Amino acid sequence: ATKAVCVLKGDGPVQGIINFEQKESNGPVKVWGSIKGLTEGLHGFHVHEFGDNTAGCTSAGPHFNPLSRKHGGPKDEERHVGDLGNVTADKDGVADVSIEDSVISLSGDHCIIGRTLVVHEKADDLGKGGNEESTKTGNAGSRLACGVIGIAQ
Amino acid sequence: ATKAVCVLKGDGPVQGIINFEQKESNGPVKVWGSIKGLTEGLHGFHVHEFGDNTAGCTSAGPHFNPLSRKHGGPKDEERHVGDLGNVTADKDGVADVSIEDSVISLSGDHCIIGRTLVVHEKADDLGKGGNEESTKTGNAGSRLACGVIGIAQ
Ligand SMILES: [Cu+]
Ligand SMILES: [Cu+]
Ligand SMILES: [Zn+2]
Ligand SMILES: [Zn+2]
Repeated sequence: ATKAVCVLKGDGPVQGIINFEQKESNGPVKVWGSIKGLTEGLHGFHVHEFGDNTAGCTSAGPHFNPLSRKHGGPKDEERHVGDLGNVTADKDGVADVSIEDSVISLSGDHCIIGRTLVVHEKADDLGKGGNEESTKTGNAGSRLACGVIGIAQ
Repeated sequence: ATKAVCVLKGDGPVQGIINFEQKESNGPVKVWGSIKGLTEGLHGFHVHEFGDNTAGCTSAGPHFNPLSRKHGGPKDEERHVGDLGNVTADKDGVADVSIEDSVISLSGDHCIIGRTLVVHEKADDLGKGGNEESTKTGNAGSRLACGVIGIAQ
């Protein structure tokens, strides 16, 4: 069924292609692809509200959050729609992303097409950091690369 | 009002920012902004089907055509939904765009969000070129710059 794709680019070396596949209407979405040029280890990874790159990744806005909840990890009921948790880069700085999520969608109210995928400087603390920033952004730091999510075939 | 935005970029100097605004879901869309780095004269300007920039503008596919019609000008009844005609660059290579269109939409089963806006090498002959290429692409030639159309605040 629906497919989407996103090319990640930023001001530094981080870049990559992420694919989205949703076989059934409001079934789970498979998210996979490769991002390079990352530091080894965990990096926050979220869908942000606006597909606006006019000021690089800053104009993407906050995490996509149509239900007005607090930040969390993807396994949590209390999360943003766009909270996809972390991706892990290996010792050569490559993240072979492989996620399945059933809260994002490629259609309807939780649709992420037209919005911005962002990969971050640091790990997402999944809302467990005990400060207000943790339940807003997970303390994942700056936006290293981003791309608008587009319809694919 | 629904709003969208597109940052156009390519392998050459052509780049620009195009805004979209649609006050009513069943009303027209206003399209405006600027593109620079163009030769003076007319340049084809269309929404292509896929918001896939993995091969630059090449992976965007053909003009967005959900109703399976021939290529035309924006004011023709026979047109692709993606056909927005020509933009005009001045002698400084700058095209100031201001279009209103009532066939494209920012919502509904056939909206253009998540698709790719493309500005071309040559003029679009609006499907009146008298050859099979004309009723496919308008003879507008290569794709100089493009971007995925994203949701804006
Ligand atoms: Cu983020
Ligand atoms: Cu085109
Ligand atoms: Zn979040
Ligand atoms: Zn066309």
